Amino acid sequence: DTIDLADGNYVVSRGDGWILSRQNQILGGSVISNGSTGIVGDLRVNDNAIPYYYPTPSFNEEYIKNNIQTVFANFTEANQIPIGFEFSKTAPSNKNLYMYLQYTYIRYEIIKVLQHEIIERAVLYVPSLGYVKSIEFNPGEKINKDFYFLTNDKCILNEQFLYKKILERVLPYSNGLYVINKGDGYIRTNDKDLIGTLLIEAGSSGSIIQPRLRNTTRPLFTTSNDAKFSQQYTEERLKDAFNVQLFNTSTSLFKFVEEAPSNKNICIKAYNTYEKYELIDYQNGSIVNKAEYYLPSLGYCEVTNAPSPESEVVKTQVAEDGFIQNGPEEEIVVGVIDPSENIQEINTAISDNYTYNIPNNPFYILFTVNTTGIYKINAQNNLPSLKIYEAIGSGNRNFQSGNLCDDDIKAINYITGFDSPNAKSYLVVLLNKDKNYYIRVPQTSSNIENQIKFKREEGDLRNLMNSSVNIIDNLNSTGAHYYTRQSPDVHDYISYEFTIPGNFNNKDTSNIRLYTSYNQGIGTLFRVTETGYNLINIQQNLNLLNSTKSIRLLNGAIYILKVEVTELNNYNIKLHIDITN
Amino acid sequence: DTIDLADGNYVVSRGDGWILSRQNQILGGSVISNGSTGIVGDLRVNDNAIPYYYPTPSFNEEYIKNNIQTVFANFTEANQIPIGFEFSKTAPSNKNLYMYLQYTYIRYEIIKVLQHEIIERAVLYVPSLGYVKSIEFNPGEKINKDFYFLTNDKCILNEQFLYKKILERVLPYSNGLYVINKGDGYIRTNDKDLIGTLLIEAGSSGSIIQPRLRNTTRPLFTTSNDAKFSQQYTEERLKDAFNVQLFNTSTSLFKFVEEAPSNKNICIKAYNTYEKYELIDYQNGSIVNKAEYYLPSLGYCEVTNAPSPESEVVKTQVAEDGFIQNGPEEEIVVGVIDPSENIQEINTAISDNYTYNIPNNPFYILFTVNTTGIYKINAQNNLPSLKIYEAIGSGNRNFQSGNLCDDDIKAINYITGFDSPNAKSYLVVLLNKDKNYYIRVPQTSSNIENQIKFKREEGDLRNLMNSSVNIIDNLNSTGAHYYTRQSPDVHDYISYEFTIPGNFNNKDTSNIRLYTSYNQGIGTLFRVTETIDGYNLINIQQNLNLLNSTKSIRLLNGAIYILKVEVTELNNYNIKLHIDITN
Amino acid sequence: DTIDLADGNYVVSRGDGWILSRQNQILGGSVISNGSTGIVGDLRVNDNAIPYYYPTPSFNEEYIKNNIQTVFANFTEANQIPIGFEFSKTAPSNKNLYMYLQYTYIRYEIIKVLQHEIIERAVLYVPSLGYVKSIEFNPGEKINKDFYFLTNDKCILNEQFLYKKILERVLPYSNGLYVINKGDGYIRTNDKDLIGTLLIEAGSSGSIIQPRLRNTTRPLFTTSNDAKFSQQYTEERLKDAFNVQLFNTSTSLFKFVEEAPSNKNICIKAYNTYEKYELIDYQNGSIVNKAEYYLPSLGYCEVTNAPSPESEVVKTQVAEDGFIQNGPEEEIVVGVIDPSENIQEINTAISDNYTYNIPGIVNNNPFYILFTVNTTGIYKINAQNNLPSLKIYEAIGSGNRNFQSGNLCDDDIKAINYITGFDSPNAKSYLVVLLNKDKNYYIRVPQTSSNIENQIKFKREEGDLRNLMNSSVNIIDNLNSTGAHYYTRQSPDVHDYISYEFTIPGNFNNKDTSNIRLYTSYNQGIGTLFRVTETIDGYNLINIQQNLNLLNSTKSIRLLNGAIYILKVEVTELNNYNIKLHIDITN
Ligand SMILES: CC(=O)N[C@H]1[C@H]([C@H](O)[C@H](O)CO)O[C@@](O)(C(=O)O)C[C@@H]1O
Repeated sequence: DTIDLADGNYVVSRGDGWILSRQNQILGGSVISNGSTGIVGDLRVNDNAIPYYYPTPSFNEEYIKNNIQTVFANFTEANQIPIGFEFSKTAPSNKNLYMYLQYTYIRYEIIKVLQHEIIERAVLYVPSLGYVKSIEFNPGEKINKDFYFLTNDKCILNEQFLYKKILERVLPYSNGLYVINKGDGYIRTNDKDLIGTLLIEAGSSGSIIQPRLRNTTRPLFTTSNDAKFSQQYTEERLKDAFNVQLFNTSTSLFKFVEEAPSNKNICIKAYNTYEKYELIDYQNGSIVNKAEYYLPSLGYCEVTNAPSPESEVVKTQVAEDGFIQNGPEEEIVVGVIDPSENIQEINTAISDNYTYNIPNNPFYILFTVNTTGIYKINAQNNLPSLKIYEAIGSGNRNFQSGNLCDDDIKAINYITGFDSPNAKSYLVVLLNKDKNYYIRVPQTSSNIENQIKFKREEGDLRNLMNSSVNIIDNLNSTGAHYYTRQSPDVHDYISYEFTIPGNFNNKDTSNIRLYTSYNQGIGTLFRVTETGYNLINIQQNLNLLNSTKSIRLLNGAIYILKVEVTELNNYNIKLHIDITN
Repeated sequence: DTIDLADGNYVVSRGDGWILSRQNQILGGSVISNGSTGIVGDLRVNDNAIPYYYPTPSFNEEYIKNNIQTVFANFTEANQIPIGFEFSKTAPSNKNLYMYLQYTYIRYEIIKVLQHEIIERAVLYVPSLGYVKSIEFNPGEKINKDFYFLTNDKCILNEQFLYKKILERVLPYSNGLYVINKGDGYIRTNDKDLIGTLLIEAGSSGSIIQPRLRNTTRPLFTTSNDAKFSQQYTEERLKDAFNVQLFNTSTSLFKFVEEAPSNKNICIKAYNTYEKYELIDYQNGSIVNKAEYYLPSLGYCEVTNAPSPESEVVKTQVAEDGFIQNGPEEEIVVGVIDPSENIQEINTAISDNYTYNIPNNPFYILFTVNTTGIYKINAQNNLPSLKIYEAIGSGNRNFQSGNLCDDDIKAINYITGFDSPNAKSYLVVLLNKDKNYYIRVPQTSSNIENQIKFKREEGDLRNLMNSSVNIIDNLNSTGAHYYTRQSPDVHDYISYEFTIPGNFNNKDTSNIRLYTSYNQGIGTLFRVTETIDGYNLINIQQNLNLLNSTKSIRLLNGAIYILKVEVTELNNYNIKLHIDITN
Repeated sequence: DTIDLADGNYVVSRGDGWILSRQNQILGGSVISNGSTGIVGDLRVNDNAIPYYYPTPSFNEEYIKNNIQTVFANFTEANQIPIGFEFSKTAPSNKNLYMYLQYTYIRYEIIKVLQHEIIERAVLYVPSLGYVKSIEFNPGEKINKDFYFLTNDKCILNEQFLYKKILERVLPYSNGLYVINKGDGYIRTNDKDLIGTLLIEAGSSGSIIQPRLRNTTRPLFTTSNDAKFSQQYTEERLKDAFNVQLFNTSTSLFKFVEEAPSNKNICIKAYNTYEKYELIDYQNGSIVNKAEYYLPSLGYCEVTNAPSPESEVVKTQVAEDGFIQNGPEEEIVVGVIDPSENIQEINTAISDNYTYNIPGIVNNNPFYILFTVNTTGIYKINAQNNLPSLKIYEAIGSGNRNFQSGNLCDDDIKAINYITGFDSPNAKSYLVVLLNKDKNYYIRVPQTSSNIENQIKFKREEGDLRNLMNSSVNIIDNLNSTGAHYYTRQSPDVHDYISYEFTIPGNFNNKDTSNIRLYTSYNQGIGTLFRVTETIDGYNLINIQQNLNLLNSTKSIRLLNGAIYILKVEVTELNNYNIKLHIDITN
């Protein structure tokens, strides 16, 4: 026939809901009477789900299968999983109803177009779901032959003609591993995840069913790097983040049931779905490795008013390969222990003071504290810089007074600390007694003993709460200095402890310009009196971006500036300490 | 007791719905509360489908079993296939309900009658489905013992007493095969296909379930001739006709659900059903072989207001073996390719002209045409007579411009042609471009070369469409002539081409009386005037009504005429045209 | 925290309905739209029925498991049997709904308390059922993280705190065996038979399902003596009584469906249940042997308003082990043939007379005689000289099936309704009983230390003896003089009869009398007194006193010396297992 398409070969979906010549009653039917309900159903499986190919000299079976499976639903992978369906009809209160069952199919075609004419067409019918036809009858009644017997193939829904030409944001995340739940109800384009379509006539019911007769599910997986982020590695990380236990099996049942009102015909399309997880290796403000894992989920059901079988068919082009999300928007970001980095434990709940010895690759220390309190945590001479995380949902399970219970959690929430191994720093942090925490100690280039010290702070240092504290040690006589670190998020703090150059006579003073380069924030500056440490507040509410303001500070005296980020413009925060006469 | 039955031994069904003394609560029950619905059910199979025999000296267990199974439902056969049932009850807001399950049974009996007295009685209870009784209750409430505990066997339905004394049409079809769908919802007499009955209490619901826990179905099959129509051959024929694929298995579930109103108890009975196919080998007006295939189908359920468990029991004799149809009237006739006959193909679509060389036995030629048109199809000198069929549902699938696509259809509607050795004919038929067709060439007795000629007709010959034209030769100058052929069906056509005797001079005539003997029909008469691209037809008389017609008409000597007959009344398998000449 | 408990180790149930940190969405969810219904559920078995242990030095996995399973539901045994659950939600017109599935757990704890402080806690999450949360959303719209993601474990129901400290009526029945159905819907205390709990969101539906993927059930049995009443013996008694066949399997399906109103969330608790059977050996007024047999049944569904999860947790001691009946009140008492006693049969239906000869040895064992009669009527039945005393029972449900004119049909029924007769080694009596032609009866002859030849006589009675229908008649034969006399027998039940045939002392001359005081001691009854006259036409009971109120009656009557009277007693107040009749004779 005639067609407005450039010359070439096209794969075509003509839609679901096709029934086949002559094959109407081959499954039998039911006779119900007098207000009773009949429910007839079936299960599309291996042996009753036979595709029927109608090839042509240019388009053989193989060519057809390949071109259809490339663009449309892969019916070979789909056909080992039993999918059920059922229809319900109620008989009138003084009449008999005859209902019979027929398999439906999707019609695919391969067409050759020369000069706006289709000069060859191959057809493939792919098993889909089913259709019930019923009629009310009395003894005697002559019923039209066509109720029982179809002379020519046809669609019980509206036909389609969907074709394809055949050819030939600052993320201030700490460095580490993240698993992100990006939400549910993902399907692929072009009906690749279509289970099937039922036509549910007025005052009847219809169901599409996943009964888990087999448990097999089919996850979808891609990776920027199969050496680091293999499928198995990605599954282990999903396990660490969300305790996903089953990847390619499920016992979880789903089905969709639709009762069509009086005087309305309904179309129910049912789809397989996935829940989309991202596994990212995040370093220095960028994605270094990324894997996508589409976990098999529990379906999507589209209900439309059933259009005419007869309305005109609009030739439409297929979408690009890809995914459509039909579930709600969602982004859950969960850090995970890097399994290449070993976990050491402190079994004693920390009291007031504790010292952990370190005989080397990065590793974690798991620990808890006896009483909620602010803690200073540092290595010896403040090297290396540490990070600390919360084990997520820890501390709600097993407990023992004065000791650690490892409740086995590798989902971690970053609190504070830099990925600057060789920067001097100490952490100051509020630690809740009913949680477990991880210290991360980075890669050291050393032979020496090192120690992590934990000290409950009950003094002024408390006012540096939830802060890493950088120790500046290279303040020259005058001139400009900058210190670049990973920026904390908005409302999160970073702190700098520095000695003004020169000898202390309590009289000699230098001018100090404290400003940031990219990010806005609030500074609180404090004189250190060295009791622990006493902090005298000497400048509040400083506003740091590009600030020109100047303050005079005592030579050889020690100060700490606390910075609350307020504007996150850049992954990095760069503090300047410029000193003059 | 007294009974009005002649002396002898009888098997009796006293019906379904029997419940057994003391065994009320041995399956347990459910307690539901405060708006919740409880659903209790079971599955009748193997171990819980063990009958209870109660023999007497004259009637042992083998004798009870055999006599019961010969006349009523075979309970051994049916035990294999799990049948399910369930009952649903909703507790009212803020009350508690108790619902308990009991199996029901069919009670069979063997009785010996003498001088109108039952002197001996054996009993068999065959497990059927089950029954749930419910009661609302308050804490500490006294319940009647009879609610919980039955002291004597009884029927919860009306009893039956169905007994048996123990001893000691013109088919105008072309020769070939036909499968016929005679409809759905068939059952055997005497409750042989009864699945079961539920009593459903007011304000509750009940279901009978075929869950396909095993897939086995049981077709019923008869044949006149297992040599030719075996079961397997009959099944392949069904496959050819309707693409039937599964004969003794099914994944198709069926279930019946009934909700009793507030004000009455309901009875639901459910039956296994069959769809009935007839396969016939039809030759020269008679059925020569015939098999019946009863394909397992998806059930029948009958819903009655529950009769009173104390209404009058009327003694009734068992019906003859047979089938009742509870589905709607249906007759679908599908011709099928005879598998013993080979298929050849013309691979190029026919346009204006084609000559097919015949490579003997009957065979088919599968072919298509390029553009819907009228075709004249004949063999050399019109011998032998050919037939032509439509492949049903062909042409809607694969297509290639100018060529045949075989969509492998063996289901055929006859269009026209004769089974008639020695009778010269040619076909004139409307062929649609989006169908394939089968020519059938019959058994030929000669070893000379023959060709099938195909010709697109653009002119008058189009007036003969959907008919075969019998060539009649050598009418004599005076008196009676007649020709018997297979009758077309009502509204189909047969044609005759005949030459008036005598020399053509465009003037001399003879008086021609045209009539049929048995069947009624309408005759259109054409005079043939011949050109070198084929015949011109002059319609000289329409609506001649042919049965024993006395009308005559003067026709030109030496001239060729064609009579096209539309059959209007099919009284005889054959039609007989008379040509009686006077003047 | 601080805790008002005494020192020691405790097992604690913190309730069903716990959901776990982070795992909320790992089974997937469903998106439904427009009018459609989504039904999401699962099946709790082996791989997804694995517990999560969080142990401590003092409380290891095995200690936790064992101490929990002792007091609370045994999840290891219940782990084999698939229990199904499903939730159903209907998306409104022109809207989309997302609904996701999460497993629920019972949270159990072992705690060490010292000085009103919990100093150690181990935790066990046992897989229970599941929970489906749903939300309305628009395509492209965000939902808050807390809908999707739980940071800390919590209970979606109200929590509980149920702890246990860990430590390292006259029965007027004839002598014989009885199986008693005490009713249905029994569960054990402390949620030992809890199948699971569903929180059902407003406007949705939830269902708990026993689909019998496995057929196994688990009866509960306890006996006072395993030598007499073993489990096998008790089951065989249940078979005799109610024809119970399957004790530890079932193909019987049950499921509960609960639809929550538009307005409130609902909580459904499903339980396995049992039917309580008592097997007793009853002798001279006392239960001498007893078994209890809890036969697995078809469950119990309790529907309650979903209590707030933020509800005040009140620390409560567990109940003692035992049972709670949720089904309706029921007591069905079925006598059973004692299998230690032999059954003889009279194969011919009895007509108007029959004699059945009984042999004697030094020590005759008790035995039964199964028989039937040809004509409905009243029968007199006794041994020779009315010794020993006999009992008669009806075979329950007999006579409804196989039949052969004139013969007994043994329809094999060991379930028996006591009609009348005494267990009294020393009492002479005969029986007077309405027998139905369409029924089998059993006579029980007791153990007799006699070795004499005896016979059981059966006689159809059409005269006055019918006034005594359904009683035993005690032959008193020691009224040898003036003086106090009493006679202790098993009391009939209320509205049943006991009779007494007695001869006044002295020579008969139709004139002489002595004074007779008739009364009972413990039970009230109504007496009818007849003179027995034996004339040419035959025998007659002459009614001489009616509606005599016997309990401590001070009425006295003059009765003829050497004449025979019969006192029929209808028991009206069953105060005592025995009825004590006095016959005090003065001049
Ligand atoms: C001897 C007498 O007058 N009465 C006695 C009776 C009878 O001898 C028997 O019961 C007859 O069967 O026996 C008793 O045990 C009793 O029944 O309480 C004690 C009572 O003193």
